[PDB]
Amino acid sequence: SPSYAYHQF
Amino acid sequence: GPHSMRYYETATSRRGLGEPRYTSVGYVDDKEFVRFDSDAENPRYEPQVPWMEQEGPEYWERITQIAKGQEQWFRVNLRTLLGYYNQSAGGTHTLQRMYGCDVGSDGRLLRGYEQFAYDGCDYIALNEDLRTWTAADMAAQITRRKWEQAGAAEYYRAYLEGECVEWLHRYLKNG
Repeated sequence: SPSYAYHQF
Repeated sequence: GPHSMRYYETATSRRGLGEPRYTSVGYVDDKEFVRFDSDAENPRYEPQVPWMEQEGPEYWERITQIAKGQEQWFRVNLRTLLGYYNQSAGGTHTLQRMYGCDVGSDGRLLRGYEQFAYDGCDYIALNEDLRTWTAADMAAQITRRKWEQAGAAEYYRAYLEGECVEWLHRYLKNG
């Protein structure tokens, strides 16, 4: 199952 | 023997015109097993192999919504990097993410991955310790300072040591 990157650059 | 799972995500803004094209492809043991393409008639994750048809509709609905969220994340961050590299809008740029896990015979995590590349150049990568970051250039140092302060490494580590391994084993059982 894929995941969220979430954190902003 | 060892096994691996990887997802490769790409988002491309073409000529700044419209929505980026977003793709996500998953691999288990170097075999493609799922895939999402924003350009499809109705974008959803689809099984790319018959052993994935074992997952019910809820699975597909859920991971499709994850893809939907990721689209937005990529949109925003393409804009941010346009800013960091002082590039003019209207151009064509690509942002990529690769993540996943290698597990041993033992079935335990051998190595986790979480790394990002911009316009085909390394940007920021989670180190093997799953605690520290390699920043490829000065722009990526901005992100690294933010991510060290926000505990991003722990966030990714939670997936890499938890969900990633479990799901890999479930898919190995499905296959």
